[PDB]
Amino acid sequence: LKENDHARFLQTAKNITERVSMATASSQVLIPEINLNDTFDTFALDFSREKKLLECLDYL
Repeated sequence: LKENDHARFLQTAKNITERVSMATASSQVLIPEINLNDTFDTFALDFSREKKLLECLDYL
């Protein structure tokens, strides 16, 4: 369903988690080792939270 509303909203949610991945990738902090996984995870996660609030609605 590619429209002039939903499509734009999607491009955003993706551009959010897509921009972070590219950044972290360069920093070289997206692989396991000792305590990096916990960092990358908590990193992307937080980002996603913002994506949802943008794409769809939420309570908290």
